[PDB]
Amino acid sequence: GLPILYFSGRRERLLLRPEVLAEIPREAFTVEAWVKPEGGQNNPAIIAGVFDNCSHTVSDKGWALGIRSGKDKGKRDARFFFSLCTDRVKKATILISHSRYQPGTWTHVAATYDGRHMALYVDGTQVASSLDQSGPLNSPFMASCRSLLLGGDSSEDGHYFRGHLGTLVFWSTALPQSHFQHSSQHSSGEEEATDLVLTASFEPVNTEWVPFRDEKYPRLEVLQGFEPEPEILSPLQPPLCGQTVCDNVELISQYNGYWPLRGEKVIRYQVVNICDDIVSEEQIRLQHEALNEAFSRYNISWQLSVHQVHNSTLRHRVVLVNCEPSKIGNDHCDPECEHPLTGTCFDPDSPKRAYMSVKELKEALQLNSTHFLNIYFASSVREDLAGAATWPWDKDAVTHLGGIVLSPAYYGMPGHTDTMIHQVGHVLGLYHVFKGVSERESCNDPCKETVPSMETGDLCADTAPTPKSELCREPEPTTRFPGAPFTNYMSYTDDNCTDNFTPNQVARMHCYLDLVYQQWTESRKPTPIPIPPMVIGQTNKSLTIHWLPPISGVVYDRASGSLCGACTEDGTFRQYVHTASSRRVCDSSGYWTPEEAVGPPDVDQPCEPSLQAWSPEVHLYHMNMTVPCPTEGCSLELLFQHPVQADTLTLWVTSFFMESSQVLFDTEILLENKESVHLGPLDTFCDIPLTIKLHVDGKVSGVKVYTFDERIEIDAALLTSQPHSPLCSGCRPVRYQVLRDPPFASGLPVVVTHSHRKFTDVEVTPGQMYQYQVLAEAGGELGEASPPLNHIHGAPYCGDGKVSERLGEECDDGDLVSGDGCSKVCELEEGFNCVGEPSLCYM
Ligand SMILES: *[C@@H]1O[C@H](CO)[C@@H](O[C@@H]2O[C@H](CO)[C@@H](O)[C@H](O)[C@H]2NC(C)=O)[C@H](O)[C@H]1NC(C)=O
Ligand SMILES: *[C@@H]1O[C@H](CO)[C@@H](O)[C@H](O)[C@H]1NC(C)=O
Ligand SMILES: [Ca+2]
Ligand SMILES: [Ca+2]
Ligand SMILES: [Zn+2]
Repeated sequence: GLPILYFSGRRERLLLRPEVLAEIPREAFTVEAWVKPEGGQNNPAIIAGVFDNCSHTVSDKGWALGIRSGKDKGKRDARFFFSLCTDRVKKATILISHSRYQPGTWTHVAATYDGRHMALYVDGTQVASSLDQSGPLNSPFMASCRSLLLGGDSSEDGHYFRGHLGTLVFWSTALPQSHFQHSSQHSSGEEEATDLVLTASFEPVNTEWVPFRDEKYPRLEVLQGFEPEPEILSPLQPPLCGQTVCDNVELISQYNGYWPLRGEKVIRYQVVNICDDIVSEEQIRLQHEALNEAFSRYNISWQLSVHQVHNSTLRHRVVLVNCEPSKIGNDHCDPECEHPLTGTCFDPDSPKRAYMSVKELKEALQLNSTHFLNIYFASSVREDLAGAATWPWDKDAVTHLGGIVLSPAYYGMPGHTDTMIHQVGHVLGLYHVFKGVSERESCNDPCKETVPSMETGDLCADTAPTPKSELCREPEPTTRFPGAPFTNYMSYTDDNCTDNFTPNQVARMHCYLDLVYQQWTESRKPTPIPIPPMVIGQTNKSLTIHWLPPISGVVYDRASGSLCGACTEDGTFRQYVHTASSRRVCDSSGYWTPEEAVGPPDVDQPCEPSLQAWSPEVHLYHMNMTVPCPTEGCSLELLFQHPVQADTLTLWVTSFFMESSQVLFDTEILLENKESVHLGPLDTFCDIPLTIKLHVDGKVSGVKVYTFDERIEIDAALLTSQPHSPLCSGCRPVRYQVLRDPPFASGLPVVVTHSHRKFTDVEVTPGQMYQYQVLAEAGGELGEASPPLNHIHGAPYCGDGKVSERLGEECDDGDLVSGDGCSKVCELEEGFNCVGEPSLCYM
């Protein structure tokens, strides 16, 4: 086990005992540490640093390694930093990393300084270097006035570090860059024995370290067994204009190319019958036939399920889309509520009112939205607003609040069956063909579709850019629009000529059916592995192939009604907020309601004002009455459905205005059948999710965030349970099956039952071609095969430590992790200059 020092920001500052170390390096040094930071640390947080001891005033002299945030930004863009200030140069010189740190990821942060060349490395890649400082750090005469601290700063401001510190190593000379990539391989070399000044152990803390100024000892943790190696493949983050992993160019291309990834899917959709004991049976039958005819050519058929609601109470009320009962009486003209019945019982607070909102109908019905696509019938006042649909990337895609709302008069009637097809396409992740030219904000909008592209507009190349036009002809020049797709189902053109979905849109329809709506289909086969396996290691006798998990992300045998969907491969249990509340006046307008802090995060642009996050202060129609937070502070009580021994808690605070560090005045973790534990004020960044490791002796069932800030916005919150939580005890992990171009021994696929997604093959002969395919089988129902990895044994490949101009590689850093100087496609990034066969990128 590796001892670890967790600093919680709760007054834990260590100091080096004088007896342990004879003298701190003065001329040259090399400080390296495995630091696992957590979201929302102090602005100039220090993980370690040598500071003046004799001087009692502010002591920026010496050096400090940690995390710093840009002054011009302050609230966001926090990057690893290393600030050194010798007695010669008046101003401290700060090396700042190139990327904002990743909380929860073990990062090997190192920094060397020998004479003048001071360099800062992250995970072995030199992310900064400078020569501003020169000469020895300080005169030896006052060398006794320099002392080393961990997770703190000498100043009284208390620059506390929040996160884990695994190991700390201190040399007296700047080690070569190649050491850091091979820090675990340079195991106490004989030649550098005299240079190894310090090697912190941390198992006994009292033996080597003493708390600074009565502050408590930082918590001591021990790793039970060897931890999994750091992930070698970076996640497929969505593009700038995308919103999901199915908007990525690589996965989209794989779905367009590999036709098994567009197989026969049979969706299930539910229809809430609306007819006197409005929507008759003929409407349902005709609409179902039209839907099947318009969607079966794309290997998507639909099964009809009609849910008859014999509640006359809901039968009589007019259901209005987006017209909440509380909107009436706001001194403004609301287009959604210009109904005769909204201005015989028009009182919103009456149990027998004749008008209702579709949200209320959804909440009252609470239909099974986990296995069905529910269709609702709300009569919208607007004649042009036929209906609405829920995005896959919205928090309510599969919950009872999701589905399609369609006007009864436009459902199943001849000449109007294509509106439901449009809305269903909206459900399955399809934007409007006029996205980027009609639905564009400004001329600088990246999503603007000037040329057929997979990253702008509706994220489809086949769909040419066209303005929103009702004519079934190429629009007039407003930029020209040749070959406008007025025949596409996702255009505002009438039924008579919108007929087809382009292959790109069909690939999208299938990608989002596998990703989010897997449960809707009747297939028990787990979703398909999105990207083909890639080779991460090769020898003269063995080949190692790594593969991503199923696109849906479910790594367990998904049984209907079970919790296996949210269980990680090691038994962890991740769950978002299930309920919310606020002791401030619960605004009835429906905006910034506690339900906005429920489910997965929704804020598209973090750290800017948004309508998808809870917020106390924001009142639209009361400008003079700027209600401030009470003395007790505005509170948000997020309740999680299932109590579990919490491992971690994450708050998505995506906005705030108070420049003080006390935006979160307190964070009271609520246990079950026990008292609540207060965690005191915590710092947070608007762009990063604040993270807290829960050291609590009980089952956490909620969190009560107290805030003195009026404009703070909590977009969502997540609770991660202890590994091997019981909630997933009955769940069965998903195994994997691998097939090769030649049949394996006996010809059967190899069964990889592990959870780190790696397979080693020893039956490979040099010079032969092999085709690797992977299935994530579960429960005996074998899934779909992955796209084929074609590799000739011995051939060069990315992430093999050898640059090859033959294959177009530039920086083959030896790993498939992007951002570490070179991309996973073995391509030089901006500002990086990777040199040497084991490429060592640098700014
Ligand atoms: C729809 O699914 C069918 C399978 O039922 C796919 O069919 C194959 O099509 C490819 C070309 O795309 C051919 O090379 C194969 O020989 C076909 N096989 C069979 C069994 O038909 C079809 O490609 C899919 N198309 C879409 C748009 O989803
Ligand atoms: C959704 O329908 C399936 C199919 O029978 C059922 O097993 C499941 O329990 C339903 N959802 C809920 C939340 O009950
Ligand atoms: Ca939200
Ligand atoms: Ca290579
Ligand atoms: Zn639309």
